Amino acid sequence: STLFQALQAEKNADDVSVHVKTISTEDLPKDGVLIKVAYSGINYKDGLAGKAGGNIVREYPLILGIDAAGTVVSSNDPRFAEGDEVIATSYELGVSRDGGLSEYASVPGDWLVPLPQNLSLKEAMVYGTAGFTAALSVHRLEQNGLSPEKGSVLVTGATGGVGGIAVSMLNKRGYDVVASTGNREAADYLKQLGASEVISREDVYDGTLKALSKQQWQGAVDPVGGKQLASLLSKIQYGGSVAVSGLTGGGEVPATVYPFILRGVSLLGIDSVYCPMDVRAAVWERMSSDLKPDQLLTIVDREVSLEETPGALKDILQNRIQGRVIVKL
Amino acid sequence: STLFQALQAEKNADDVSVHVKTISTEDLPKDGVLIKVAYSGINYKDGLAGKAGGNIVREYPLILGIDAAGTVVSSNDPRFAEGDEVIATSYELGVSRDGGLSEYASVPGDWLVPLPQNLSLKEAMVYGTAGFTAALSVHRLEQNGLSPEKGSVLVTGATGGVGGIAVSMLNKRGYDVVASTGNREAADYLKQLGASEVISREDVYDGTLKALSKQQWQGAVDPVGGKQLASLLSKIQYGGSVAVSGLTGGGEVPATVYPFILRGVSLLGIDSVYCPMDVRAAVWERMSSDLKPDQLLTIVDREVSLEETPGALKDILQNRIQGRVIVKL
Amino acid sequence: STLFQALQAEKNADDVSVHVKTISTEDLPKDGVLIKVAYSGINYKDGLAGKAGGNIVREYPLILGIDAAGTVVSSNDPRFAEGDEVIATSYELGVSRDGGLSEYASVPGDWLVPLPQNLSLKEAMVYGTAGFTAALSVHRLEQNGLSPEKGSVLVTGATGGVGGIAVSMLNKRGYDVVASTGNREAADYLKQLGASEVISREDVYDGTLKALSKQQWQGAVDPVGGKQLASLLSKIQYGGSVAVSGLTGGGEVPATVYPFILRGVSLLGIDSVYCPMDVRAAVWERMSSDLKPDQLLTIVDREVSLEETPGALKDILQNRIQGRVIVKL
Amino acid sequence: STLFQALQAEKNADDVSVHVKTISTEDLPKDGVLIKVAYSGINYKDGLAGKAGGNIVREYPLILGIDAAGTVVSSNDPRFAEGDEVIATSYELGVSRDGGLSEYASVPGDWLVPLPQNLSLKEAMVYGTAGFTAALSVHRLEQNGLSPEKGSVLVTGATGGVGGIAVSMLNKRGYDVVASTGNREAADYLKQLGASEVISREDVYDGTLKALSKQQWQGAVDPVGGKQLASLLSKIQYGGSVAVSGLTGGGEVPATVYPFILRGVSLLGIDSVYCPMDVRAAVWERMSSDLKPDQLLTIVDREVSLEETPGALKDILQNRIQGRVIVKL
Amino acid sequence: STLFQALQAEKNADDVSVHVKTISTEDLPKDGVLIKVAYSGINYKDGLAGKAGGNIVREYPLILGIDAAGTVVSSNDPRFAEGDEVIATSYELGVSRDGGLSEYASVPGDWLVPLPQNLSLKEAMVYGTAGFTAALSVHRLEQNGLSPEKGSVLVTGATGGVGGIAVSMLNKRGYDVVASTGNREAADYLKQLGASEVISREDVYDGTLKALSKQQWQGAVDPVGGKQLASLLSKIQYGGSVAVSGLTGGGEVPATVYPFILRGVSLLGIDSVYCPMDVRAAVWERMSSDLKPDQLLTIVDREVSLEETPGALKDILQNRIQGRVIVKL
Amino acid sequence: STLFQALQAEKNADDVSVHVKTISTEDLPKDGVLIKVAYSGINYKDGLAGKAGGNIVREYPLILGIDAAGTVVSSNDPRFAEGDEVIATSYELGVSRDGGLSEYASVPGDWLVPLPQNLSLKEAMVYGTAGFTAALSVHRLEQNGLSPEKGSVLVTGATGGVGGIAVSMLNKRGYDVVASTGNREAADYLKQLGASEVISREDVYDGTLKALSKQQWQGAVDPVGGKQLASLLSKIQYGGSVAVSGLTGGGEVPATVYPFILRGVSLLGIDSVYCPMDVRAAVWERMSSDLKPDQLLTIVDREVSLEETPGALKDILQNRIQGRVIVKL
Repeated sequence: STLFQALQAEKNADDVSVHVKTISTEDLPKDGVLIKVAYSGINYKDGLAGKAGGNIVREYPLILGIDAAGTVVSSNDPRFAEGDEVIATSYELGVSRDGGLSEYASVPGDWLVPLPQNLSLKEAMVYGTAGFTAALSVHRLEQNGLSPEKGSVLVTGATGGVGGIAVSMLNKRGYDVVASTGNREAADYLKQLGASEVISREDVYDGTLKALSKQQWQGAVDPVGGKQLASLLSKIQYGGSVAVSGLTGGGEVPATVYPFILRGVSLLGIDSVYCPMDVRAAVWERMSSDLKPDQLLTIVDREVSLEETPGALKDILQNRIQGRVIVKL
Repeated sequence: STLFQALQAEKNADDVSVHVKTISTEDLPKDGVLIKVAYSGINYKDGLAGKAGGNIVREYPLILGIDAAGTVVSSNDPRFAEGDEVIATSYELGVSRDGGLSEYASVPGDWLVPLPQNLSLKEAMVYGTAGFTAALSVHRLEQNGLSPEKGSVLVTGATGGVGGIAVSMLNKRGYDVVASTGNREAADYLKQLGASEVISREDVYDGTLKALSKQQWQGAVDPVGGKQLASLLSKIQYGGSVAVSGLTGGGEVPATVYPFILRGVSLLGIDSVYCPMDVRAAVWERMSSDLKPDQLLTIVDREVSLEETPGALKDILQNRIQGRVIVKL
Repeated sequence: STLFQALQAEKNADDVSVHVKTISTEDLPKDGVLIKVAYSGINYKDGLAGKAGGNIVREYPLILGIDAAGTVVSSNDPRFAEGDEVIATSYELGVSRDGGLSEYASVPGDWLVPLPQNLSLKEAMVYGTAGFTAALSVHRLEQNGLSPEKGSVLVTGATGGVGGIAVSMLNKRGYDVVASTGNREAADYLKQLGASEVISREDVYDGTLKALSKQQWQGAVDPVGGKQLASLLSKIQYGGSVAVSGLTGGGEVPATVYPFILRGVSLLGIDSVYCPMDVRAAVWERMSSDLKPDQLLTIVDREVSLEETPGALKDILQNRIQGRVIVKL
Repeated sequence: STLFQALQAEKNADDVSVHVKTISTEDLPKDGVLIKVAYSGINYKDGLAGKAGGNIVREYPLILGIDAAGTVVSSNDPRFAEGDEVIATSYELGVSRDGGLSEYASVPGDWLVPLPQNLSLKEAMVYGTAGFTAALSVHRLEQNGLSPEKGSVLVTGATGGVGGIAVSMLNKRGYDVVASTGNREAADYLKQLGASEVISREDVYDGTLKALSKQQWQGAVDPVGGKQLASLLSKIQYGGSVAVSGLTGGGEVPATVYPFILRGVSLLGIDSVYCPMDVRAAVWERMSSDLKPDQLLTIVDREVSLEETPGALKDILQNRIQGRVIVKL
Repeated sequence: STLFQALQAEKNADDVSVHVKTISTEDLPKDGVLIKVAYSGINYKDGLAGKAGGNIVREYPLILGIDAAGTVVSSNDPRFAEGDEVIATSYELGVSRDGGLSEYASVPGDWLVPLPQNLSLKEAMVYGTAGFTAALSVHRLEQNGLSPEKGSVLVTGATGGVGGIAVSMLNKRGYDVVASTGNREAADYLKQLGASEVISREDVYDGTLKALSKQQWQGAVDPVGGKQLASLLSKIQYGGSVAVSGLTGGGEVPATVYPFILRGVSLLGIDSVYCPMDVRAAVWERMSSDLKPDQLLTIVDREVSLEETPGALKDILQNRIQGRVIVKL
Repeated sequence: STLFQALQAEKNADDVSVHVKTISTEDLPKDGVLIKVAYSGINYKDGLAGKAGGNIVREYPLILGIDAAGTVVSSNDPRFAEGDEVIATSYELGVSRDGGLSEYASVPGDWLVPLPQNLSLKEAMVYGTAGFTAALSVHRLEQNGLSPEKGSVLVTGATGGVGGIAVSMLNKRGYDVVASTGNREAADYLKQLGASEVISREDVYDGTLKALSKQQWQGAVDPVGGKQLASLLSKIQYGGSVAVSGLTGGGEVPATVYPFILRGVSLLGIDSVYCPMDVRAAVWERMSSDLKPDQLLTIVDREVSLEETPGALKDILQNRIQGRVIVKL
């Protein structure tokens, strides 16, 4: 039916390759809605998909992806019509099914999110999965008591994907943001995203940890897990909460029971991969209103092309990239 | 200005009093609202307030408490009138200031909750902090997605104060409850409190640990923290949550980030001590309707009586109480 | 088109007499929707409309009424349809426009309420205005914070039209109701309406009058008004409310500012004559559910024919009816 | 420790003094949160707590106050955290327990409200009791129908603490505000604050009482009380409301039942002292959005230090203040 | 009392004439509230009223209208006070009872809506009945799904009154509007109103009709309904709706059933004549905020005077009007 | 893996066959969630999918289906765990994708709905699609004004799955239901399902056609609309609503615009195939509460088994099936 470029990862023995192959429309999962991808996605999980030892993908070959945002061309699904702008993120995409890093994508109607009126196709990808994860985290924390005045809100691993955006959204909602990173010299760019304060990894965790510490924060959007979350928990304000998104040193969390039962703190698991659609559609409205930051264009490091995509996959992973990479198809 | 039987704790030497003395109204702290207690409990926290330095009471002649319900006799407080029935619970009662359990108590107006309409004073102290802790637990899990079709809800430490009632409230709300205990024998009592099933402590955790296990429960009310809690977070279904309220079974929780960030589960700290007035009111309101189980009295391991107090302040501390013990006066 | 009987009020020099004549539907008002009236409406305001010096009817041949319920026979306005069961009450009915002591009445569609599903036509007029007044007072009191548990509710002139139903509506709701009247045999009649205790007119005013008194109530449904309002206002609990409605008891009310400003009580005027259609229908709804008292028919003193109506229009007024007289057309 | 400068009132047998005395932390009651006061406040109630036989201060050396905004500085209340910004108002402050006309105070935790995000500490006190009372008035009126289109709203006592502010709140929401005052001269000022029309005292009450006058406001905010409020009551549109809060120009209100029963009007009591935490905190949120007037600094008569306060508590009384008097620490 | 001007329609033996007559307030229906009309309104249903065989006005005397907005001059009706601004529209006005084209109208207090705060009288009548019909139409779409992301919205008959206001309002909500009218270059005016796109009659419907077409829209506001409308229903996104309010394109609609049962589209009937006060007032609120377009006054063709009203009543009736003609008085 | 029985449509030659078969697990679509099916019906759509030129199934060797209520036997998708009861209906099941006339099915997760707490797998299926479709018809009517009280409500085709059910359900909500059929001598079946009046099709249409008819209903659930719906549309009360859904009756609906623009009635299309998971889950919630009629199983004509299944497939079509037919598995 029509030929185009895609970014296809594949295994020869023990080893993951990744190159822009040229592919026909008839080859795609037939059974989704046919999308022409406007924009992009380069995400940490895509990098892992692209590399042996990543533990994301299980049979190759597979077109890489996880995030895409384009226009419906061809529907068999009455819910969607030609011309509709949609976002196709999460679920199986980019993991066990053809993904977004490609002109054209077939994805199930039941994962399409109708593009919010006040985000363009490219703003939707400046956001992507990180970004959704961030917005998701402020939504969960908000339904557990968070409000801009119960005190100051902590973003760990700011600077990374999720953290960088959460900094900005919190800041558009009017919370006081404290961002922590290991990289000095990131202070300026975190402030421009909205942080009114910048602290170190070490200001959040040092020598191990106790059950309860002086109250410092109220809540945290937390993309980094491990011993450091354990710590932070004990510095969270009464009734406060924490939203976890990542591992980044520490699958283990040696936590106590104390911040929980004495200070009423909650820890909210956040997974964007299977979030159900209604909540998904609601978080996206938000990301285009309530939570749409004034920078935003500032969180983009580079807009690269489908061609230039193997190299940018090698660059997150080797974290040589501040902010976000969108791909323009 | 009469005289009455409070229960008082003294540090004589270093081994801690617990004796049914006799006190003056003028000795009550003259800044409260005087209430004539009809009833009380008998909560674990009350047991430790009574032991050999159990890390609750730090100043030293003290009337034990935390739970009381009775009638205003005298208020300097525009907001309560003589004759009002009230509940007085939490906050400093029975920890840094004189407590329930003592016909006569002088509680600030701020901590008082009017007795809701469908609950008698006996019902109120049959619930106690134990039943307000379990109620706030359900209240809390409900704000995080909890719902009875979602799948069964585990109540851990069932039998105890908090678990015993949690099983009831769960069952009243129509969920399928799954109760754990340390003893065989329980079972019929748990089945008739509302359990639709009884499993042992080892079926929750003996296995010791594992990042993710098979999904078994929509969520849990867990009054028994410890390793046991770290194990159950791994058996919670997707977007499920767990409400920790107590410490039985250990301070430490060795958790992994992985049910949080891959399964979207949440873990919610439940503290009944400083919960805000509105939510306290709201939770009593539910406790008298919504969560009011038809058993109710079933949770009573007979009523006791002031003089009779040392006795139970003793059992508690060695779970030889099955459910709860109120105090008439 | 038809003849029918109505109870009409005639004046000449200056007596005003009230006889059942025979009208035709052709000399009903032609603008309104035509309605076969089923039941009643004997009210104290009709007694007044009936009598020189009543100061109710402005101008004089006029069919007495104010309340009516029946079935739309012939509508020239889309909103109502031959068959529809509907209530007609207040506004101009029975005051400056032909009312419903008549079988047939021509009312504007703007003023009919559809008959609630769980309330028959007889029940609607068993309530009437005196009912709708009482339900409104409850509705206005609850918007100002009233709730079954903030302390007892007083109903003055219980036995009256309004205090009767009000006593039963509050009790249907759960509130502890305390009723006051002038007569000493009414105790049981009033228990039997739902009163929890019964008190003299003097138990509320005797004492004549202090700025602030011992708090006793929470709030009141008051159809009596007068100096006794001024006293009742000062026995209201913190933030309680009172609903006014009548003056059977005086018009001057020597209030002082102290209960309002130091204790946050409020005085709500109930007028049903001009109450907005949206609230009218909300209250009729409550009147057919959550305010519908089990007792209800036990407030009917006597059904009467149109024939016996002059009979009874002299009987309210002569204040010799206990409860409500309903008229079957 | 350290030491700091309070404005303490003392009784010299009958003299009742008030002097800037130096006390120590160690002095302040020992059960609250230690707060460093930043700002002010001079209310009329505070003049009184100064003046002998003013009838407000209980027994009699205490630090005057009633209002304070400032910083939690250490706490044994888990609810608050060194650092947090808070507002301390009402309840016993500055009446039976030390107030905030002083650097340092110890308020209990249950009375503290977290400073809203879009108010500074100084803006908190620019309002004070006066402004909380204004905004609680509006909030209760709006709870009883008031809406900006249902006609003009009167505010009596404009140029006082409460009236002044209320004008500009009422205007901030879009109401058409009619402001009344005792002295000419102030029209310009009242309009800057956002009054649409300025009338005198005699325009409200000159003519002196009648039971129903010609309809003229919809509703009022009323600082003033006595027979004026009686007059003005008979001038309120169908279904409108008046909220009273002061007793300037008399504690007695010679009302009639007739605006209430015939026009459906309500009169609501505003107590600021003990209004519950709930509404208190919802009302301060409104005072930072919704009710935050663009002027707001226009109301500030001057800013004053702790020493010139003694001057100020004598001025507040026998009227001299136009607007509000802010104390800085 | 007074003499004033009014565009009255007379019919003698056979014709329907229409001119400015002098009339006196002693002739205006004696039952409703008296209003000194400030404005308008030229509606199509107005043209039919003042036209031989137009078949609206049943009986001639009458003074034409359907819309007006003005200032209460005197009232017997407690709900209205000499001075209020109000809008008076629909019900029997300009159809079977004296309407709004005059100084002076007498309208039943049950039909006045008070002017919302953000609408001047002029603006209320720029909108008028046809204006109210657009808001009401969107309001009902929005009750059936319609939301801006979900696709673009069509507006037939753009160019008239209803369609042109519909186009603005939808745009101010941020819909993508597709305005469709047959007056060909008119094009840029539809663009001043907020249309994103502009198509013609043939592109809605041409020759023919098919049960389902290619999906194109999502929703339509439809003042033109007829064969053109069966055509449009086959063209609407899954779960869309159309809000019909007019013939124009004629009154038969041969529709299938497939868009309804297969595609879940809905068709909403819009009547602004008898819509309840309730919704009416909610919709005038929207009109005055939410749905209030920036280029309101760009819909005003011309502002005529009562004199030059006869010419304009000809003018609608034949596609001579681009927008609306307002009348000033 | 294991193997099992299922009813399967093949088209050997050109005739379309339908026999019970032995399939294997390994032969189910392998990305769905694996449900062991407990029950199925029986829908018209299921009659057609297994009759040539029936025109539902486009590609044959399908498992027929469309409804299924089952148990997660093990899943690849983290949002379901084994033992979860679930309902699987609509979307592609049994039109495009193997359906529930099988023991065993592999429904994708996105389409599953947890079985509600107060329904049994048997119940879910007593309901199935046509049932869901009645449920959703009520949901939508209720979204458009339908309340018990606004008059009585029709249900055409009162004998099949959808209409039979909508009758029991409407009446469960308190509506005065009118049932219409052309099967005289069924009167009792209906009244027993809850019809309060029964009438012949001829009563609804017959009379051939007219634009505005005497108003008889308020609304109609119409499962059988066509030229009769057009008639019906002319007899709905002001603001009334009709819910479509079906098609015997003809697909052609030659309507007018007049019930729509003069009486403000509405046509709402009902489609159960693609309704969002959202609304769909919440409709299932009603179906087990709000709309769960006492009758229910009174609508099971008979419980059949897989074998008997082909004959049932043949029996719907010629109306020999009065209620609904379930299928044990």
